[PDB]
Amino acid sequence: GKRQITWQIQKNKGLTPNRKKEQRNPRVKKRKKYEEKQKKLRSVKAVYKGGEGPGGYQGELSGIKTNLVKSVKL
Amino acid sequence: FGGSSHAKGIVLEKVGVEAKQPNSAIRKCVRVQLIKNGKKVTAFVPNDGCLNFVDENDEVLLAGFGRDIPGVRFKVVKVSGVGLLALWKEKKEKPR
Amino acid sequence: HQKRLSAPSHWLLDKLSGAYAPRPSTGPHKLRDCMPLIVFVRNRLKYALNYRETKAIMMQRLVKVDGKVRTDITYPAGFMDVITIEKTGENFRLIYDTKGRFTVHRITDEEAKYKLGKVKRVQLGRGGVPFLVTHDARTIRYPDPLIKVNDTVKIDLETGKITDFIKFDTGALAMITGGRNMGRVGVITHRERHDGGFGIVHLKDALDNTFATRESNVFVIGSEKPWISLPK
Amino acid sequence: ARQAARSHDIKEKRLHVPLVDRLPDEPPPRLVVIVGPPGVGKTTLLKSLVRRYTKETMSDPVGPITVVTSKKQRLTFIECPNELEAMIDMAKVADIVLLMIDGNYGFEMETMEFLNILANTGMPGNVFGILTHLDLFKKPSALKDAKKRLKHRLWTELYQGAHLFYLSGVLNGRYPDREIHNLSRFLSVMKNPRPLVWRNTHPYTIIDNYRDITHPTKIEEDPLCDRTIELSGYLRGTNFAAQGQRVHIAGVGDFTISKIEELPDPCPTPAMEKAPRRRLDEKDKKLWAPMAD
Amino acid sequence: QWYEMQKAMLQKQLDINKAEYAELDEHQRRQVEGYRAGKYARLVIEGVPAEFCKNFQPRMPILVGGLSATEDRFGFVQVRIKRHRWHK
Amino acid sequence: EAARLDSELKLVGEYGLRNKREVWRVLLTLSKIRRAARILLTLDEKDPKRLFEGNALIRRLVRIGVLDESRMKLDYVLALKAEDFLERRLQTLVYKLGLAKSIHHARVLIRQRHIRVGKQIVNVPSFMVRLDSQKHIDFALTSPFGGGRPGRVRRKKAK
Amino acid sequence: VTLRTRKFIRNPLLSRKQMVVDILHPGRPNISKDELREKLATMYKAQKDQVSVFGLRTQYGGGKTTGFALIYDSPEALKKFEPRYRLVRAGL
Amino acid sequence: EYEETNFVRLPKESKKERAKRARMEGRSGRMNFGGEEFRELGEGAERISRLTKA
RNA sequence: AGCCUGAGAAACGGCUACUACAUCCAAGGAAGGGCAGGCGCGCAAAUUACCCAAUCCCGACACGGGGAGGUAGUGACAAUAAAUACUGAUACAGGGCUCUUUCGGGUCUUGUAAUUGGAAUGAGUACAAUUUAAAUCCCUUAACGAGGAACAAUUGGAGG
Ligand SMILES: Nc1nc2c(ncn2[C@@H]2O[C@H](COP(=O)(O)OP(=O)(O)OP(=O)(O)O)[C@@H](O)[C@H]2O)c(=O)[nH]1
Ligand SMILES: [Mg+2]
Repeated sequence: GKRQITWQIQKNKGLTPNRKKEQRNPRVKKRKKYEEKQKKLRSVKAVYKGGEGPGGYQGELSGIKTNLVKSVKL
Repeated sequence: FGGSSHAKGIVLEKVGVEAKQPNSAIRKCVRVQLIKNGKKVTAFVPNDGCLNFVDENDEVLLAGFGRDIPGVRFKVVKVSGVGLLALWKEKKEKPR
Repeated sequence: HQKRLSAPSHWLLDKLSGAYAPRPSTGPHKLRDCMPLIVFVRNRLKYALNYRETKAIMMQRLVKVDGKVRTDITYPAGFMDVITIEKTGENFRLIYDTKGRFTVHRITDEEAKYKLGKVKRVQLGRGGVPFLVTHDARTIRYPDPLIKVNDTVKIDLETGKITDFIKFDTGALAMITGGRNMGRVGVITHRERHDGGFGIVHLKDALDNTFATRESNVFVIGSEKPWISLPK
Repeated sequence: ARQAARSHDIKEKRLHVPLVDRLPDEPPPRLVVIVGPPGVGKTTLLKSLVRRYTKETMSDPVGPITVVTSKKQRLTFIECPNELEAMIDMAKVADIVLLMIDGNYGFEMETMEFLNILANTGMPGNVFGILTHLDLFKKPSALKDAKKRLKHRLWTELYQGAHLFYLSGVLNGRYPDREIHNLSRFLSVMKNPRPLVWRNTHPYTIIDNYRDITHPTKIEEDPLCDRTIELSGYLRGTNFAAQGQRVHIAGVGDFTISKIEELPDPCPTPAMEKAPRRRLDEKDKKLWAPMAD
Repeated sequence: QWYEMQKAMLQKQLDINKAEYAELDEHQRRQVEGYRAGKYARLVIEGVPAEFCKNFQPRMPILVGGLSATEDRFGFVQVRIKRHRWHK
Repeated sequence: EAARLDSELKLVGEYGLRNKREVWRVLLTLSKIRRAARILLTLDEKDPKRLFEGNALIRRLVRIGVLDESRMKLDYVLALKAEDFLERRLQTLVYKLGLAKSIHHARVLIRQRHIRVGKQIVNVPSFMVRLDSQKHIDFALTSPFGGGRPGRVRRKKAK
Repeated sequence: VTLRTRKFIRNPLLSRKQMVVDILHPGRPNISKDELREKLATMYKAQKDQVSVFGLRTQYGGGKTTGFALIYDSPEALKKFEPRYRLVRAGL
Repeated sequence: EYEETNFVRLPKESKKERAKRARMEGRSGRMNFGGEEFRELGEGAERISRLTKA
């Protein structure tokens, strides 16, 4: 038989802009940002990422380009 | 100003209340009167939606403006004892 | 009402007896040269725990000092005062050690029956009778006529009669009760008069260490004859 | 130099806007209102306050209650009933407010509603939060946690660092006398009220005693007719006009003054009586409550 | 010290009033200055509703304000308004 | 600066710390130890001060397990790294021993009280596990992986 | 429930026996010092009305519990040798 | 061992002794990185030098 | 300014007269002088807490009395530690990312407001027991206690 105070007034949120759960937990943000920045790393240079698979050599799985040199010219 | 960081003042007249474009600097500016000197200076309210909040003859606290009318030095930080950003965000009600 | 640290460091209190420490009451022994009865019971012997417990034990006739029942809590018992407790039937005696701290010794009745007290002085009392002042503030009327100052007396403790005496002698073994070399049992080898105040004795140990202590601090225990059971 | 910076910042905190005071040398009793949700015991706090002040065990204290608290100034208490009409009237007229909070139950819409109405019309002289029903706790951990979070939410409501007192038990049906004694210690030594422009431009009063003047012949001729009314109280704001004043009895309507009879106080205030000692006398601890018992 | 100067001008004016009518009883203090604040007063009002007089409860307090000449006129009030933050 | 930013992020990700506050804390203690080693190298060889203090410092670092037992020289004490301290942290040690599937799984395990170090359980993951204490890191006796009750959601599923 | 006793002293002049009790409850909550007196009464062949206990800190990690109990030769001895607060905690 | 000597309980450390050990750790040059203590390189090292020369 | 007790005081404890104040009254008269708290602008922020429980002190005296002593409460001024989630499976889409050099290069597994499955639980709620003068805290500890619309992470900056 009493008027309960609702959650907005119980914590005066107001008009703050909306954020994400990745932003709400500061560890997860630095997990998701790191995995994304690890993904970008494989797109510029290359990572070893294991040797030949257990199945054996199945060809250079993504293309061979002839006119491309990638050595650091001393 | 003076030797202090935040000076108090009275809102004398919201000059440029009848500007057309909403975020014009002449729209945002507010003429106030610093109490410690009895002086007349001009300060910026950070948004027109908060120029709606500032009322005439109110103890208005103002500070420096560090970064359309280049040279206005002061900006309004508090109104009647309440933080102005909180007023605009609708956190507290302005005590009059 | 001094602090525990400002209390004398040779009747020991650990780091948990509180910031305070009892002061001894007025009695025979001096203030600096005293061990109070509550500290003897509950801090050294630990036959009780609390001030109220020691109050109850001392209130019933259960602790006897020098043959007489002692009631109050902080009766001073400084040096070589026998403490007979009958419910354990033990007798404790207070000596020092080489470092200079109170050491308690357990004794039975045969050696507990007598005391060994140093003579403070001798005069003639009222009526023309010679009387004898110990360091225990005990006065013996009608003494042996050979017992001068700085003698030592074996005392009956039941009739207070002068049972025996030991003479101040070069070539005798002693115990020190003061000075920077306090508590170093050794033999007196030399006496230096220095007439005009503060005569000195030169006292070496049984093991070749010489040092200078003053006669007032010197306390004769016996030539060889350690009449009290020193701890082994 | 940093001492000069601190001194300048303190003076720039000290300044204000120069508003008109308009307070007379014989000051009217300052208004202490008691506002809370229903069933929190604002009537009981009124009983125990008036008992600490004038030693009278009021069985049913109603209406305004005037008490002298110093040799210079005097207060009067009004409990607000549980209707928002009385809440808005007393809110716009109040000077110091005791905002009751029901403890374990937390905040209530009545409290937040009154706080916002108060801050919108005019922030009064002093506001204090009082927090009750603290005997209704089983673990003191929960007790102090509720106290801390309620103090924080209340601070964010009105301002940083407001006074929030705690009243534990209900001993004699009255309150803990020590608790209300320190409360009265806070609300005894007082400062001049905040000079709001509405109270300092309009003349207002709170009706201490109300009487019906009607000829019983007129009563017999028409049971529903225009009756004349005697309202006795304290003129508080600016000065009334000499004649032809318009009034608006809050919750009735606009009327005109037929007669003003000026008359001396029933709480005479020893400064005004003798018109440099500290204590108050049992000659001097009065009470004026013409509607209560 | 512009603040203290303005407050001292306000106090000079608040002294000049009551110093300019601390001079005569009936003409000034009763007729000119009205009935000053703080003093106790009995008010006789004529024409109050009998429904009020019957339903008068002692709990609900009675507040009397002064209606001024501007407060007695009807017209179109143009206001700046805003909904409350917590209103649904 | 981008170099310090990407470096701190690499450390955080490969050892999933919470924040660069924790990173700077490890950097601070690493800098203090490295400074002490620098002063000891400022002293000359066969001086008793350097001899005893450097032997003490190397023995502390070995007995907490950062410096390898092979190299025991002050040049390698200079070459000590925050990557080595973070490899000695407890959370990465759970992940490397293989009680967890991932480093964040190790973090949440250590938070909700499943692993123990020796005899008492350990609630904090920034614990610096000594080399003598490394081998005794297992599930606690009150954890549903170690024994005890079948647990909360298993209880609600069994009901 | 399982009991160990170290440092047991007769205290003859206070007429009381002081021992440090290492009681261990495995898999149970704490020991209920009333029940501890009830056990120690027959564990040292005396009356429950002449035993008391205090101290009683529970060790870290559960299991061990270190308490200090006292057995007096007579209930009257307990009455005139106990402090009032321990007497009230006992209930006499 | 003191607690078991005369089996009296001890009050868990008070504000005075706690603030004293707090000001000592604030003024000292020690740090506890792991299980072992690290010390600053001043008067301790100087004592090593003095003792070795002596 | 003078005096009084007492082992110990020129006690400020008392008195005596003068001076300077202040209170009660039936106007004849009578007694009395310190510290702590709040404001010190009109706008501000650490308790008017509990017990002598232990150490210690004073008494006719085991029992009476202690303004030292401890116990408690507040704190984002700092400082210390670290929650707000962990891990699978399936289906579907083919692009994701990058650059010096830009209508131009490089690299290859990436996502989804998709669909379901797992486990773990500590904040909190809390029977008790313990702690202690009495309580709290600490240690024990039965029973509860996670699906986002929640057990509800913020503050600033840039940009569509
Ligand atoms: N235990 C406990 N009871 C309380 C407390 N405060 C109020 N009460 C009880 O709750 C009742 C509240 O009554 P009031 O305070 O008079 O309510 P009111 O608003 O003042 O007056 P009403 O209009 O009649 O409600 C009192 O009668 C008390 O018996 C409290 O702090 N603790
Ligand atoms: Mg009421």
